[PDB]
Amino acid sequence: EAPNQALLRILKETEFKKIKVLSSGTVYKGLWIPEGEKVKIPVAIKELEATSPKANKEILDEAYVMASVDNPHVCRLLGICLTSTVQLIMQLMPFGCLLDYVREHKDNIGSQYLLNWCVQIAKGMNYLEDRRLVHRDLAARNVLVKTPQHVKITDFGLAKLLGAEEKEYHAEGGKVPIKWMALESILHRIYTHQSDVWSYGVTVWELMTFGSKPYDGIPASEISSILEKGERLPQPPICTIDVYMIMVKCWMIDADSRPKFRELIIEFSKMARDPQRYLVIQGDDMDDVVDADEYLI
Amino acid sequence: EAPNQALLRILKETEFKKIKVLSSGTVYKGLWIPEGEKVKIPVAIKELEATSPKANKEILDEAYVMASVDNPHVCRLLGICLTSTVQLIMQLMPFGCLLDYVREHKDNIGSQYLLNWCVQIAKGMNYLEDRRLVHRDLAARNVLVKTPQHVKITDFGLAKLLGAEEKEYHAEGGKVPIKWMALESILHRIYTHQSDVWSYGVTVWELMTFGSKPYDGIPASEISSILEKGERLPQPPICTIDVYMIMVKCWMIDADSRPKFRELIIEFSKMARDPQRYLVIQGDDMDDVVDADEYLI
Ligand SMILES: Nc1ncnc2c1ncn2[C@@H]1O[C@H](COP(=O)(O)OP(=O)(O)NP(=O)(O)O)[C@@H](O)[C@H]1O
Ligand SMILES: Nc1ncnc2c1ncn2[C@@H]1O[C@H](COP(=O)(O)OP(=O)(O)NP(=O)(O)O)[C@@H](O)[C@H]1O
Repeated sequence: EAPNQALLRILKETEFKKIKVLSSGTVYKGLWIPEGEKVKIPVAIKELEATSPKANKEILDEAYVMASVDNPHVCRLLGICLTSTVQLIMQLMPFGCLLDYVREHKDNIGSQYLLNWCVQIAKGMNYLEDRRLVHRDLAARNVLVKTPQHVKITDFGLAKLLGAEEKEYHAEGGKVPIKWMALESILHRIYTHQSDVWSYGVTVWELMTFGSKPYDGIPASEISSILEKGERLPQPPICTIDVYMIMVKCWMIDADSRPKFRELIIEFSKMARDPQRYLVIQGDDMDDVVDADEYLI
Repeated sequence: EAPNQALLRILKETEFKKIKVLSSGTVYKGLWIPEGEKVKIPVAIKELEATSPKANKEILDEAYVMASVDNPHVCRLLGICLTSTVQLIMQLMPFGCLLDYVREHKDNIGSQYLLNWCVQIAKGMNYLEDRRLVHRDLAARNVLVKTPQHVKITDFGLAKLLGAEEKEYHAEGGKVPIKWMALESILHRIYTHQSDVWSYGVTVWELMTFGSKPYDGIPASEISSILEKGERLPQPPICTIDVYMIMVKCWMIDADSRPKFRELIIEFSKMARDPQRYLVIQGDDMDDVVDADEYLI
């Protein structure tokens, strides 16, 4: 119901430079140098290839959602460039997605890091709930790493802002990641902040298992059935009953019985105060470079 | 021009407990335990004594401003309690005001800390500028320490929100700290975000001198004259010309020539990247406790 006065910055092609590829849709690492600004901002540039009115339609919708959010735990969209193919310019997250990061650094990841990430993600998600936004694609692959102590939620490709009175969202078609979906979503294509909570649970499970694939080797087709019998992801070896209990609660069939993001922040913060009691792990020129987080135009 | 939909929480006397005195106006350290919430939030309680309709008028105005701000670098007001004397309930800042903190720890304060504080304060101030709010009392004594790596701006007792079209604020009477005021303020009682910048400068100078008193031993009466001749605070021994130049620019007579908070964030962030190049310093049961920063009701 309130007016979205967010600003959409249009960037000049000549203002930034692509330094190297980060993926191939294609994403580049590069630098944005606002003319006459005297700063160099590290960025990720997502361009996309053979122009399709359908594909341009999608990225503009993602740009719209990203331009409308502003929280320390949500990815910052710097602007867009209107070249043949529209490119999204974001803040560079040096360490990549969190799923790959826990896989690559298992042996160096302590309980303090795991719990802090859980807290940060819950803060980002609580913020989106406040903005009446439903992510619909929360997963460890969609959380990025600015620094090991600072992650942010990303990928607003499925995100849906809700209407003033719209309590839930009814999708129609389209492939949504099945292993991260609430049961009400799979069966009735219904999405809510509470279904994001369910995905929060899987995401935490992915982290606690250091990057394991949920329901590994189980046809997505069967998933709906497995969850109906009452089966759920198993307790990660490093998890105390306290942590697993939280995950399980995010997987309750009754959406309203699952925890609220604001509560997940409180619980995980408490545990983050004494990490070892909750997770048991063995061994526990760039002169003018300025991070986008410090560049407020 | 936009509606301030901030929420004002009214707290029950029985919900929190005063643990000890922090000052004597009187401020106590204590714990807030929202009934049936299962959390304990460390807080500062400011009560004030012999009820005066004039004094209650003032604190409610401070409560109003504090309830309307929400930024990581601005003090969080949890709520108020309507007892004989109205008490403001804030987040406890364990380490006290920054002025006393730099005085007490001179020998342990490195360049990295100094510059990071400068950045944080500029972020808090930039945020207030966005909220069209003029602090009017920025000083090292009015910046609090949550942790040595995290400070927040406080004391909204003089703060003034501006009208949709009100470009500046014309005070009438009242004692405002002279040694931290812009020249246009002292001479014409005019205040703006740009006059807050001037006070930002003095604040940075207080930090760089580890808590020295500005214009020490100089009758406040004379100040207006000194500043007119062109005199300003001296270059702190640890400051490179780069840092001092910034301070001096905040003390330009032409308000519009002084830097903007958004710029101060950029400059100090750059310096914070290689602290030693800019400041030269020799040697460079509480189970359910939850910080207010993690308690979002
Ligand atoms: N801001 C960023 N900084 C650094 N890396 C990023 C950033 N955004 C995305 N990436 C990475 O770029 C690659 C593609 O990201 P993305 O646009 O989410 O597509 P995807 O979900 O990874 N795969 P797909 O959906 O098939 O295109 C992945 O390695 C992302 O983690
Ligand atoms: N949230 C807080 N946490 C911890 N200490 C605080 C907090 N708020 C204020 N204080 C301290 O309580 C004392 C009084 O603060 P304050 O209400 O700003 O009055 P003051 O400016 O210090 N002196 P005065 O204006 O004469 O009452 C000082 O030590 C403050 O630093």
